Amino acid sequence: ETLTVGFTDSRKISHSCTHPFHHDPPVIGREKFHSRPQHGKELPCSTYVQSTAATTEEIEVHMPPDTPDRTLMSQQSGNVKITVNGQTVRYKCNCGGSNEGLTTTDKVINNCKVDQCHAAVTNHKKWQYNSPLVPRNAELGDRKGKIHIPF
Amino acid sequence: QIQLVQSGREVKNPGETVKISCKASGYTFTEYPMLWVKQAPGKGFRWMGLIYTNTGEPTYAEEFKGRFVFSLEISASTAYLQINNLTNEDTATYFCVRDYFISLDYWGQGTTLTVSSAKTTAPSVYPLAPVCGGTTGSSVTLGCLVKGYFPEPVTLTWNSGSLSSGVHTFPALLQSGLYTLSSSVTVTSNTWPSQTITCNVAHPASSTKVDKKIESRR
Amino acid sequence: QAVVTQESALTTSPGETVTLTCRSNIGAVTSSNCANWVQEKPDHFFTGLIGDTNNRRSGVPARFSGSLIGDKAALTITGAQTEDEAIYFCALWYNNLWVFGGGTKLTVLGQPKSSPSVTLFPPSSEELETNKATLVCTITDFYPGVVTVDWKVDGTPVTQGMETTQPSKQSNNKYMASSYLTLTARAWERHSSYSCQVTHEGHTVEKSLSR
Repeated sequence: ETLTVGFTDSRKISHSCTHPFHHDPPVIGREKFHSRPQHGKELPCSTYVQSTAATTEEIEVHMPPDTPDRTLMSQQSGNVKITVNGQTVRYKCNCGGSNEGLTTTDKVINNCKVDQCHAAVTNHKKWQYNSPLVPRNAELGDRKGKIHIPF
Repeated sequence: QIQLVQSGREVKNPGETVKISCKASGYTFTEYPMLWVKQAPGKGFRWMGLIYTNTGEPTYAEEFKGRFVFSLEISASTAYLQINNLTNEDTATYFCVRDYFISLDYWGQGTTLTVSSAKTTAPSVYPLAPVCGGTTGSSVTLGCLVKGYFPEPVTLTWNSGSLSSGVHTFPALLQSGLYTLSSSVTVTSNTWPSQTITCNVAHPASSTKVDKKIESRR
Repeated sequence: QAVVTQESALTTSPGETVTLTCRSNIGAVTSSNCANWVQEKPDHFFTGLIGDTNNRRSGVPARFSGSLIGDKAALTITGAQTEDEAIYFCALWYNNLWVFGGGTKLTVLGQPKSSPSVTLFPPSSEELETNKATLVCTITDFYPGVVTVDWKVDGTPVTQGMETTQPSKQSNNKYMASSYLTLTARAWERHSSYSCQVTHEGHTVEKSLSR
Protein backbone atom coordinates (compact mmCIF):
# COMPACT_ATOMS: atom_id res chain seq x y z
CA GLU A 1 0.00 0.00 0.00
CA THR A 2 3.08 2.31 0.42
CA LEU A 3 6.26 2.46 -1.77
CA THR A 4 9.63 3.09 0.00
CA VAL A 5 12.91 4.05 -1.79
CA GLY A 6 16.17 4.57 0.16
CA PHE A 7 20.01 4.50 0.19
CA THR A 8 23.13 4.92 2.47
CA ASP A 9 25.56 7.91 2.24
CA SER A 10 29.36 8.35 2.83
CA ARG A 11 28.81 9.38 6.52
CA LYS A 12 26.97 5.99 7.09
CA ILE A 13 23.54 7.73 7.42
CA SER A 14 20.44 6.18 5.74
CA HIS A 15 17.72 8.37 4.10
CA SER A 16 14.42 6.91 2.78
CA CYS A 17 11.30 8.42 1.12
CA THR A 18 7.83 6.82 1.55
CA HIS A 19 4.84 7.52 -0.76
CA PRO A 20 1.29 6.02 -0.52
CA PHE A 21 1.05 3.76 -3.60
CA HIS A 22 -1.56 0.96 -4.08
CA HIS A 23 0.51 -1.89 -5.62
CA ASP A 24 -1.35 -4.99 -6.85
CA PRO A 25 -0.24 -6.36 -10.26
CA PRO A 26 -3.40 -6.59 -12.35
CA VAL A 27 -4.28 -8.41 -15.57
CA ILE A 28 -2.04 -7.42 -18.49
CA GLY A 29 -1.64 -9.56 -21.60
CA ARG A 30 -2.38 -9.69 -25.32
CA GLU A 31 -2.05 -13.39 -26.10
CA LYS A 32 -1.49 -16.87 -24.66
CA PHE A 33 2.30 -16.80 -24.92
CA HIS A 34 2.88 -20.17 -26.59
CA SER A 35 4.71 -21.25 -29.75
CA ARG A 36 5.21 -22.10 -32.35
CA PRO A 37 7.67 -24.56 -34.03
CA GLN A 38 11.15 -25.36 -32.60
CA HIS A 39 12.62 -25.54 -36.17
CA GLY A 40 11.33 -23.71 -39.27
CA LYS A 41 11.75 -20.80 -41.73
CA GLU A 42 13.71 -17.81 -40.33
CA LEU A 43 11.85 -14.46 -40.71
CA PRO A 44 12.62 -10.98 -39.23
CA CYS A 45 10.36 -9.84 -36.33
CA SER A 46 10.43 -7.83 -33.04
CA THR A 47 9.89 -8.61 -29.30
CA TYR A 48 10.48 -7.13 -25.80
CA VAL A 49 13.66 -8.68 -24.27
CA GLN A 50 13.93 -9.77 -20.57
CA SER A 51 17.09 -7.71 -19.78
CA THR A 52 16.52 -5.75 -16.51
CA ALA A 53 19.72 -3.64 -17.18
CA ALA A 54 19.18 0.16 -16.98
CA THR A 55 19.57 1.15 -20.71
CA THR A 56 17.78 2.69 -23.78
CA GLU A 57 14.12 3.56 -22.80
CA GLU A 58 13.12 5.94 -19.91
CA ILE A 59 10.02 7.39 -18.07
CA GLU A 60 9.42 10.79 -16.36
CA VAL A 61 9.06 10.90 -12.53
CA HIS A 62 8.03 13.78 -10.18
CA MET A 63 6.95 14.60 -6.58
CA PRO A 64 3.39 13.43 -5.63
CA PRO A 65 2.85 16.21 -5.98
CA ASP A 66 0.37 17.05 -3.16
CA THR A 67 -1.73 13.83 -3.06
CA PRO A 68 -5.46 14.83 -2.72
CA ASP A 69 -7.60 13.10 -0.05
CA ARG A 70 -11.27 13.95 0.72
CA THR A 71 -11.26 11.81 3.94
CA LEU A 72 -9.04 14.48 5.67
CA MET A 73 -12.05 16.86 5.96
CA SER A 74 -15.07 16.18 8.24
CA GLN A 75 -18.33 18.10 8.93
CA GLN A 76 -18.20 18.89 12.69
CA SER A 77 -21.85 20.09 13.14
CA GLY A 78 -21.66 23.43 11.24
CA ASN A 79 -17.83 23.66 10.98
CA VAL A 80 -15.13 21.75 8.99
CA LYS A 81 -12.48 19.71 10.88
CA ILE A 82 -9.20 18.78 9.10
CA THR A 83 -7.76 15.56 10.66
CA VAL A 84 -3.98 15.62 9.96
CA ASN A 85 -2.98 12.17 11.47
CA GLY A 86 0.76 13.04 11.73
CA GLN A 87 1.01 14.30 8.11
CA THR A 88 1.68 17.67 6.40
CA VAL A 89 -1.65 18.84 4.84
CA ARG A 90 -2.21 21.77 2.39
CA TYR A 91 -5.76 23.27 2.76
CA LYS A 92 -7.96 25.89 0.97
CA CYS A 93 -11.58 27.03 1.72
CA ASN A 94 -14.23 29.41 0.24
CA CYS A 95 -15.26 30.71 3.72
CA GLY A 96 -13.75 33.67 5.64
CA GLY A 97 -10.87 33.86 8.13
CA SER A 98 -8.08 31.27 7.65
CA ASN A 99 -8.56 29.91 4.08
CA GLU A 100 -4.97 28.86 3.07
CA GLY A 101 -1.78 27.31 4.51
CA LEU A 102 0.36 24.23 5.19
CA THR A 103 -0.74 22.63 8.51
CA THR A 104 1.06 19.99 10.67
CA THR A 105 -1.66 20.19 13.42
CA ASP A 106 -5.47 19.55 13.50
CA LYS A 107 -7.36 22.61 12.17
CA VAL A 108 -11.03 23.73 12.37
CA ILE A 109 -12.77 26.13 9.91
CA ASN A 110 -15.75 27.91 11.58
CA ASN A 111 -19.07 28.20 9.63
CA CYS A 112 -18.20 26.23 6.43
CA LYS A 113 -19.24 23.18 4.33
CA VAL A 114 -17.02 20.19 3.30
CA ASP A 115 -17.81 20.78 -0.45
CA GLN A 116 -16.46 24.39 -0.11
CA CYS A 117 -13.01 23.06 1.04
CA HIS A 118 -10.04 21.13 -0.50
CA ALA A 119 -7.19 19.24 1.29
CA ALA A 120 -4.05 17.34 0.14
CA VAL A 121 -1.17 15.45 1.88
CA THR A 122 2.33 16.81 1.03
CA ASN A 123 4.99 14.05 0.61
CA HIS A 124 7.98 15.44 -0.90
CA LYS A 125 10.29 12.56 0.22
CA LYS A 126 9.25 10.00 -2.47
CA TRP A 127 9.19 9.98 -6.33
CA GLN A 128 6.12 9.15 -8.50
CA TYR A 129 5.56 8.56 -12.28
CA ASN A 130 4.38 11.56 -14.38
CA SER A 131 0.84 10.14 -14.77
CA PRO A 132 -2.07 11.94 -16.53
CA LEU A 133 -4.48 10.14 -14.11
CA VAL A 134 -2.83 11.90 -11.08
CA PRO A 135 -2.83 15.76 -10.60
CA ARG A 136 0.34 17.93 -10.92
CA ASN A 137 2.07 19.31 -7.76
CA ALA A 138 0.64 22.82 -6.99
CA GLU A 139 3.88 24.48 -5.69
CA LEU A 140 5.88 23.14 -8.71
CA GLY A 141 6.20 24.09 -12.40
CA ASP A 142 7.93 21.58 -14.71
CA ARG A 143 10.39 20.14 -12.11
CA LYS A 144 10.81 16.41 -12.94
CA GLY A 145 13.22 13.45 -12.85
CA LYS A 146 13.78 10.40 -15.10
CA ILE A 147 14.44 6.64 -14.63
CA HIS A 148 15.60 3.89 -17.08
CA ILE A 149 12.94 1.23 -17.78
CA PRO A 150 13.27 -2.57 -18.33
CA PHE A 151 12.10 -4.72 -21.32
CA GLN B 1 -25.93 6.98 27.46
CA ILE B 2 -22.87 9.24 27.90
CA GLN B 3 -22.20 10.26 31.52
CA LEU B 4 -18.97 11.86 32.62
CA VAL B 5 -19.18 11.88 36.41
CA GLN B 6 -16.46 13.80 38.22
CA SER B 7 -14.97 13.60 41.69
CA GLY B 8 -16.41 15.66 44.50
CA ARG B 9 -15.19 19.18 45.39
CA GLU B 10 -11.94 19.66 47.37
CA VAL B 11 -10.45 21.97 49.82
CA LYS B 12 -6.60 22.21 49.80
CA ASN B 13 -4.20 24.77 51.54
CA PRO B 14 -1.73 26.57 49.19
CA GLY B 15 1.11 24.44 47.97
CA GLU B 16 -0.77 21.12 47.88
CA THR B 17 -1.60 18.84 44.87
CA VAL B 18 -4.99 17.57 43.69
CA LYS B 19 -6.06 14.75 41.42
CA ILE B 20 -9.54 15.29 39.95
CA SER B 21 -11.03 12.20 38.25
CA CYS B 22 -13.45 12.05 35.29
CA LYS B 23 -15.08 8.57 34.85
CA ALA B 24 -16.59 8.18 31.39
CA SER B 25 -19.68 6.18 30.50
CA GLY B 26 -21.56 5.43 27.30
CA TYR B 27 -18.83 5.73 24.67
CA THR B 28 -15.65 3.92 23.65
CA PHE B 29 -13.10 5.95 25.59
CA THR B 30 -10.48 5.39 22.98
CA GLU B 31 -12.09 7.03 20.01
CA TYR B 32 -12.86 10.33 21.86
CA PRO B 33 -10.31 12.36 23.73
CA MET B 34 -10.87 14.71 26.72
CA LEU B 35 -11.04 18.43 27.04
CA TRP B 36 -10.36 20.01 30.44
CA VAL B 37 -12.01 23.40 30.90
CA LYS B 38 -11.63 25.86 33.83
CA GLN B 39 -14.62 28.08 34.64
CA ALA B 40 -13.27 30.48 37.05
CA PRO B 41 -15.74 32.07 39.50
CA GLY B 42 -16.04 35.37 37.66
CA LYS B 43 -14.01 35.06 34.49
CA GLY B 44 -16.05 32.55 32.32
CA PHE B 45 -14.91 29.43 30.38
CA ARG B 46 -11.32 28.59 29.37
CA TRP B 47 -9.80 25.57 27.46
CA MET B 48 -7.03 23.99 29.57
CA GLY B 49 -5.95 21.44 26.89
CA LEU B 50 -6.89 18.06 25.43
CA ILE B 51 -5.65 14.51 25.94
CA TYR B 52 -5.48 11.92 23.21
CA THR B 53 -7.11 9.01 25.06
CA ASN B 54 -5.73 6.74 22.37
CA THR B 55 -1.92 7.42 22.46
CA GLY B 56 -2.05 9.20 25.80
CA GLU B 57 -0.41 12.59 24.53
CA PRO B 58 -1.64 15.77 26.26
CA THR B 59 -1.83 19.25 24.82
CA TYR B 60 -1.80 22.04 27.42
CA ALA B 61 -3.10 25.50 26.82
CA GLU B 62 -0.02 27.83 27.29
CA GLU B 63 -1.73 29.22 30.43
CA PHE B 64 -1.62 25.64 31.82
CA LYS B 65 1.71 24.17 30.71
CA GLY B 66 3.62 23.58 34.03
CA ARG B 67 1.64 22.85 37.19
CA PHE B 68 -1.00 21.02 35.21
CA VAL B 69 -0.73 17.39 34.25
CA PHE B 70 -3.39 15.28 32.42
CA SER B 71 -3.26 11.47 32.71
CA LEU B 72 -5.71 8.60 32.35
CA GLU B 73 -6.69 5.32 33.95
CA ILE B 74 -7.39 4.10 30.42
CA SER B 75 -8.39 0.82 31.78
CA ALA B 76 -11.22 2.24 33.82
CA SER B 77 -12.24 4.97 31.37
CA THR B 78 -10.96 7.68 33.66
CA ALA B 79 -9.14 10.91 32.69
CA TYR B 80 -7.57 12.94 35.49
CA LEU B 81 -6.45 16.47 36.11
CA GLN B 82 -3.59 17.07 38.48
CA ILE B 83 -2.70 20.51 39.66
CA ASN B 84 0.47 20.58 41.63
CA ASN B 85 1.78 23.33 43.93
CA LEU B 86 -1.66 24.76 44.22
CA THR B 87 -1.89 28.49 43.99
CA ASN B 88 -4.62 30.32 45.78
CA GLU B 89 -6.00 31.72 42.49
CA ASP B 90 -6.76 28.24 41.21
CA THR B 91 -10.13 28.20 43.04
CA ALA B 92 -12.62 27.50 40.35
CA THR B 93 -14.52 24.59 38.85
CA TYR B 94 -12.96 22.22 36.33
CA PHE B 95 -15.08 20.33 33.87
CA CYS B 96 -14.05 17.26 31.74
CA VAL B 97 -15.61 17.26 28.28
CA ARG B 98 -15.76 14.96 25.24
CA ASP B 99 -14.37 16.31 21.97
CA TYR B 100 -16.56 15.12 19.11
CA PHE B 101 -18.57 16.55 16.26
CA ILE B 102 -16.06 19.32 15.45
CA SER B 103 -16.47 20.72 18.98
CA LEU B 104 -17.46 19.47 22.42
CA ASP B 105 -20.71 17.50 22.82
CA TYR B 106 -20.93 16.44 26.44
CA TRP B 107 -19.70 18.23 29.58
CA GLY B 108 -19.21 16.68 33.05
CA GLN B 109 -20.72 17.91 36.37
CA GLY B 110 -17.64 19.91 37.51
CA THR B 111 -15.27 19.51 40.47
CA THR B 112 -14.81 22.74 42.39
CA LEU B 113 -11.55 23.42 44.25
CA THR B 114 -11.25 25.85 47.05
CA VAL B 115 -7.60 26.54 47.78
CA SER B 116 -7.61 27.85 51.32
CA SER B 117 -5.57 27.69 54.50
CA ALA B 118 -7.37 26.23 57.52
CA LYS B 119 -7.38 23.31 59.95
CA THR B 120 -9.95 20.51 60.13
CA THR B 121 -13.19 21.03 62.04
CA ALA B 122 -15.94 18.39 62.16
CA PRO B 123 -19.53 19.61 61.63
CA SER B 124 -22.27 19.66 64.24
CA VAL B 125 -25.47 18.18 62.84
CA TYR B 126 -28.72 19.60 64.23
CA PRO B 127 -32.28 18.41 63.53
CA LEU B 128 -34.82 21.04 62.50
CA ALA B 129 -38.32 20.05 63.58
CA PRO B 130 -41.43 22.27 63.33
CA VAL B 131 -42.62 24.64 66.05
CA CYS B 132 -43.84 23.13 69.32
CA GLY B 133 -47.47 23.90 68.53
CA GLY B 134 -49.86 22.71 65.84
CA THR B 135 -48.22 22.75 62.40
CA THR B 136 -51.26 21.44 60.53
CA GLY B 137 -51.24 21.54 56.73
CA SER B 138 -51.51 19.05 53.87
CA SER B 139 -47.72 18.73 54.03
CA VAL B 140 -44.81 19.38 56.40
CA THR B 141 -41.27 20.73 56.10
CA LEU B 142 -38.40 19.34 58.15
CA GLY B 143 -34.78 20.44 58.07
CA CYS B 144 -31.18 19.63 58.93
CA LEU B 145 -28.51 22.17 59.89
CA VAL B 146 -24.87 21.21 59.31
CA LYS B 147 -22.95 23.86 61.24
CA GLY B 148 -19.29 24.84 61.63
CA TYR B 149 -17.06 22.61 59.51
CA PHE B 150 -13.81 22.90 57.57
CA PRO B 151 -12.89 22.28 54.92
CA GLU B 152 -15.33 21.51 52.13
CA PRO B 153 -17.08 19.35 51.10
CA VAL B 154 -19.89 17.74 53.07
CA THR B 155 -22.45 15.42 51.53
CA LEU B 156 -26.07 15.31 52.70
CA THR B 157 -28.87 12.87 51.90
CA TRP B 158 -32.32 12.10 53.29
CA ASN B 159 -33.14 8.52 54.33
CA SER B 160 -29.93 7.23 52.73
CA GLY B 161 -30.95 8.92 49.48
CA SER B 162 -34.26 7.10 49.04
CA LEU B 163 -36.00 10.40 49.80
CA SER B 164 -34.85 12.87 47.15
CA SER B 165 -38.10 14.39 45.90
CA GLY B 166 -39.07 17.59 47.71
CA VAL B 167 -35.56 18.25 48.99
CA HIS B 168 -33.72 21.58 48.93
CA THR B 169 -30.05 21.43 49.86
CA PHE B 170 -28.50 24.85 50.38
CA PRO B 171 -24.93 25.61 49.21
CA ALA B 172 -22.33 25.81 51.97
CA LEU B 173 -21.34 29.29 53.06
CA LEU B 174 -18.32 30.53 54.97
CA GLN B 175 -19.05 32.32 58.23
CA SER B 176 -16.41 33.13 60.86
CA GLY B 177 -13.85 30.86 59.22
CA LEU B 178 -16.17 27.85 59.08
CA TYR B 179 -18.66 26.45 56.58
CA THR B 180 -22.34 26.04 57.34
CA LEU B 181 -24.84 24.16 55.22
CA SER B 182 -28.52 23.26 55.60
CA SER B 183 -31.22 21.24 53.90
CA SER B 184 -35.00 21.06 53.93
CA VAL B 185 -37.34 18.27 52.94
CA THR B 186 -41.10 18.41 52.45
CA VAL B 187 -43.38 15.39 52.78
CA THR B 188 -47.12 14.76 53.22
CA SER B 189 -48.36 15.25 56.78
CA ASN B 190 -49.17 11.54 56.98
CA THR B 191 -45.57 10.49 56.33
CA TRP B 192 -44.07 12.33 59.31
CA PRO B 193 -43.76 11.68 62.15
CA SER B 194 -45.42 8.33 61.33
CA GLN B 195 -42.49 7.17 59.21
CA THR B 196 -38.90 7.88 60.18
CA ILE B 197 -37.08 10.68 58.35
CA THR B 198 -33.31 10.82 58.78
CA CYS B 199 -30.64 13.32 57.75
CA ASN B 200 -27.37 11.68 56.61
CA VAL B 201 -24.23 13.82 56.70
CA ALA B 202 -20.64 12.99 55.75
CA HIS B 203 -17.53 15.15 56.17
CA PRO B 204 -14.68 13.25 54.42
CA ALA B 205 -11.90 15.56 55.64
CA SER B 206 -12.63 14.64 59.28
CA SER B 207 -13.97 11.11 58.69
CA THR B 208 -17.22 12.27 60.28
CA LYS B 209 -20.51 10.53 59.51
CA VAL B 210 -23.69 11.58 61.33
CA ASP B 211 -27.18 10.12 61.06
CA LYS B 212 -29.75 12.40 62.71
CA LYS B 213 -33.40 11.35 62.90
CA ILE B 214 -35.83 14.27 62.99
CA GLU B 215 -37.84 13.96 66.20
CA SER B 216 -40.96 15.86 67.23
CA ARG B 217 -40.37 18.60 69.80
CA ARG B 218 -42.85 16.98 72.19
CA GLN C 1 -4.04 35.03 21.39
CA ALA C 2 -7.55 35.48 19.93
CA VAL C 3 -10.62 36.92 21.67
CA VAL C 4 -14.10 35.49 21.10
CA THR C 5 -16.86 38.05 21.87
CA GLN C 6 -20.56 37.38 22.56
CA GLU C 7 -23.60 39.46 23.46
CA SER C 8 -23.77 39.94 27.20
CA ALA C 9 -27.42 39.33 27.80
CA LEU C 10 -30.49 38.93 25.55
CA THR C 11 -34.11 38.86 26.65
CA THR C 12 -36.89 37.26 24.53
CA SER C 13 -40.41 35.90 25.05
CA PRO C 14 -41.64 32.34 24.60
CA GLY C 15 -42.39 31.75 20.90
CA GLU C 16 -39.90 34.25 19.50
CA THR C 17 -36.87 33.73 17.28
CA VAL C 18 -33.61 34.98 18.79
CA THR C 19 -30.05 35.00 17.41
CA LEU C 20 -26.87 34.90 19.44
CA THR C 21 -23.57 35.68 17.77
CA CYS C 22 -19.94 34.83 18.28
CA ARG C 23 -17.26 37.21 16.97
CA SER C 24 -13.55 36.55 16.60
CA ASN C 25 -11.06 39.37 17.17
CA ILE C 26 -8.69 38.08 14.46
CA GLY C 27 -11.05 38.01 11.49
CA ALA C 28 -14.27 36.56 10.10
CA VAL C 29 -15.28 33.29 11.67
CA THR C 30 -15.06 30.47 9.05
CA SER C 31 -15.89 26.77 8.91
CA SER C 32 -12.34 25.97 9.97
CA ASN C 33 -13.06 27.51 13.37
CA CYS C 34 -15.62 24.75 13.96
CA ALA C 35 -17.89 26.97 16.04
CA ASN C 36 -19.32 25.07 19.02
CA TRP C 37 -22.22 26.34 21.19
CA VAL C 38 -22.55 25.10 24.78
CA GLN C 39 -25.35 25.79 27.24
CA GLU C 40 -24.98 26.20 30.97
CA LYS C 41 -28.17 25.70 33.05
CA PRO C 42 -28.02 26.35 36.83
CA ASP C 43 -26.09 23.90 38.88
CA HIS C 44 -22.93 23.87 36.73
CA PHE C 45 -24.92 21.82 34.18
CA PHE C 46 -23.26 21.75 30.73
CA THR C 47 -24.55 20.25 27.51
CA GLY C 48 -23.28 20.72 23.92
CA LEU C 49 -25.80 22.03 21.39
CA ILE C 50 -23.94 22.53 18.05
CA GLY C 51 -20.44 21.61 16.84
CA ASP C 52 -18.51 22.17 13.65
CA THR C 53 -20.67 25.23 13.03
CA ASN C 54 -23.92 23.51 12.30
CA ASN C 55 -23.98 19.94 13.64
CA ARG C 56 -26.63 19.64 16.37
CA ARG C 57 -25.58 17.31 19.24
CA SER C 58 -28.00 14.38 19.50
CA GLY C 59 -31.03 14.99 21.68
CA VAL C 60 -30.92 18.82 21.39
CA PRO C 61 -34.27 20.15 20.18
CA ALA C 62 -34.47 21.30 16.54
CA ARG C 63 -35.42 24.84 17.55
CA PHE C 64 -31.62 25.17 17.80
CA SER C 65 -29.53 25.65 14.67
CA GLY C 66 -26.07 27.15 14.08
CA SER C 67 -24.66 28.94 11.05
CA LEU C 68 -22.27 31.63 9.94
CA ILE C 69 -23.94 34.98 9.38
CA GLY C 70 -21.65 37.63 7.93
CA ASP C 71 -18.26 37.11 9.54
CA LYS C 72 -19.51 35.48 12.72
CA ALA C 73 -20.90 32.18 14.02
CA ALA C 74 -24.59 32.41 15.06
CA LEU C 75 -26.99 30.22 17.10
CA THR C 76 -30.71 30.70 16.31
CA ILE C 77 -33.42 29.53 18.69
CA THR C 78 -36.58 29.25 16.59
CA GLY C 79 -39.57 29.30 18.94
CA ALA C 80 -37.58 30.08 22.07
CA GLN C 81 -39.00 28.33 25.14
CA THR C 82 -38.94 29.14 28.85
CA GLU C 83 -36.61 26.20 29.27
CA ASP C 84 -34.02 27.90 27.06
CA GLU C 85 -33.26 30.52 29.72
CA ALA C 86 -29.57 29.93 30.40
CA ILE C 87 -26.02 30.97 29.56
CA TYR C 88 -24.83 30.09 26.02
CA PHE C 89 -21.09 30.01 25.34
CA CYS C 90 -19.47 29.80 21.91
CA ALA C 91 -16.08 28.23 21.31
CA LEU C 92 -13.87 28.72 18.26
CA TRP C 93 -10.93 26.60 17.12
CA TYR C 94 -7.66 28.27 16.17
CA ASN C 95 -5.39 25.67 14.61
CA ASN C 96 -4.04 24.41 17.98
CA LEU C 97 -6.31 25.53 20.86
CA TRP C 98 -9.86 26.52 21.77
CA VAL C 99 -11.02 29.95 22.85
CA PHE C 100 -14.35 30.29 24.61
CA GLY C 101 -16.53 33.41 24.44
CA GLY C 102 -17.73 35.22 27.57
CA GLY C 103 -21.19 33.67 27.23
CA THR C 104 -24.58 35.31 26.60
CA LYS C 105 -27.17 35.23 29.44
CA LEU C 106 -30.51 34.57 27.68
CA THR C 107 -33.80 35.27 29.46
CA VAL C 108 -37.04 33.79 28.06
CA LEU C 109 -40.54 34.86 29.13
CA GLY C 110 -42.41 32.13 30.98
CA GLN C 111 -42.65 30.29 34.30
CA PRO C 112 -45.52 32.09 36.01
CA LYS C 113 -44.39 33.75 39.24
CA SER C 114 -44.33 31.55 42.37
CA SER C 115 -44.39 32.71 46.02
CA PRO C 116 -41.79 31.51 48.44
CA SER C 117 -42.32 28.69 50.88
CA VAL C 118 -40.88 29.92 54.18
CA THR C 119 -40.19 27.89 57.31
CA LEU C 120 -38.51 29.06 60.51
CA PHE C 121 -37.02 26.48 62.85
CA PRO C 122 -36.07 27.01 66.50
CA PRO C 123 -32.60 26.24 67.82
CA SER C 124 -32.60 22.51 68.48
CA SER C 125 -31.99 21.47 72.10
CA GLU C 126 -28.73 19.55 71.48
CA GLU C 127 -27.46 22.90 70.20
CA LEU C 128 -28.79 24.75 73.27
CA GLU C 129 -26.53 22.34 75.11
CA THR C 130 -23.58 24.06 73.40
CA ASN C 131 -24.58 27.45 74.79
CA LYS C 132 -25.68 28.37 71.25
CA ALA C 133 -28.97 28.94 69.40
CA THR C 134 -29.45 29.34 65.64
CA LEU C 135 -32.83 30.11 64.10
CA VAL C 136 -32.88 28.84 60.47
CA CYS C 137 -35.24 30.46 57.99
CA THR C 138 -35.56 28.45 54.78
CA ILE C 139 -37.17 29.95 51.67
CA THR C 140 -37.74 27.75 48.61
CA ASP C 141 -39.62 27.65 45.32
CA PHE C 142 -39.75 31.38 44.69
CA TYR C 143 -39.62 33.06 41.29
CA PRO C 144 -38.60 35.69 40.28
CA GLY C 145 -35.44 34.79 42.12
CA VAL C 146 -35.04 37.90 44.30
CA VAL C 147 -36.08 38.26 47.97
CA THR C 148 -35.58 40.40 51.03
CA VAL C 149 -35.27 38.64 54.37
CA ASP C 150 -35.68 40.62 57.59
CA TRP C 151 -35.47 39.26 61.08
CA LYS C 152 -37.26 40.68 64.11
CA VAL C 153 -36.42 39.66 67.63
CA ASP C 154 -39.08 40.71 70.10
CA GLY C 155 -40.58 43.32 67.76
CA THR C 156 -37.16 44.76 67.01
CA PRO C 157 -35.43 44.43 63.71
CA VAL C 158 -32.32 42.42 64.40
CA THR C 159 -29.49 43.93 62.32
CA GLN C 160 -26.45 41.97 63.45
CA GLY C 161 -26.30 38.16 63.78
CA MET C 162 -28.04 37.32 60.51
CA GLU C 163 -26.60 35.89 57.32
CA THR C 164 -28.64 35.27 54.18
CA THR C 165 -27.31 33.12 51.32
CA GLN C 166 -27.65 34.18 47.73
CA PRO C 167 -30.61 32.83 45.78
CA SER C 168 -29.53 29.49 44.23
CA LYS C 169 -31.44 28.01 41.26
CA GLN C 170 -33.32 24.80 41.92
CA SER C 171 -33.93 22.15 39.23
CA ASN C 172 -37.46 23.31 38.41
CA ASN C 173 -35.84 26.71 37.72
CA LYS C 174 -37.30 28.46 40.78
CA TYR C 175 -34.90 29.61 43.53
CA MET C 176 -34.09 28.98 47.15
CA ALA C 177 -32.16 30.67 49.95
CA SER C 178 -31.90 30.37 53.72
CA SER C 179 -31.06 32.96 56.39
CA TYR C 180 -29.48 32.27 59.76
CA LEU C 181 -29.80 34.31 62.97
CA THR C 182 -27.27 33.11 65.55
CA LEU C 183 -27.82 34.05 69.17
CA THR C 184 -26.19 32.61 72.28
CA ALA C 185 -27.79 29.95 74.43
CA ARG C 186 -28.47 33.03 76.55
CA ALA C 187 -29.54 35.66 74.04
CA TRP C 188 -31.97 32.87 73.13
CA GLU C 189 -33.55 32.52 76.56
CA ARG C 190 -33.75 36.29 76.96
CA HIS C 191 -35.92 37.61 74.13
CA SER C 192 -39.25 35.88 73.43
CA SER C 193 -40.55 36.47 69.86
CA TYR C 194 -38.55 35.64 66.76
CA SER C 195 -39.78 36.26 63.25
CA CYS C 196 -38.37 35.81 59.75
CA GLN C 197 -39.98 38.14 57.21
CA VAL C 198 -39.58 37.44 53.55
CA THR C 199 -40.57 39.96 50.92
CA HIS C 200 -41.17 38.60 47.41
CA GLU C 201 -42.72 40.17 44.33
CA GLY C 202 -44.51 42.56 46.61
CA HIS C 203 -46.21 40.27 49.10
CA THR C 204 -44.73 39.65 52.50
CA VAL C 205 -44.57 36.40 54.43
CA GLU C 206 -43.74 36.44 58.12
CA LYS C 207 -43.04 33.19 59.97
CA SER C 208 -42.81 33.57 63.73
CA LEU C 209 -41.82 31.25 66.47
CA SER C 210 -42.69 31.52 70.14
CA ARG C 211 -40.32 30.27 72.75
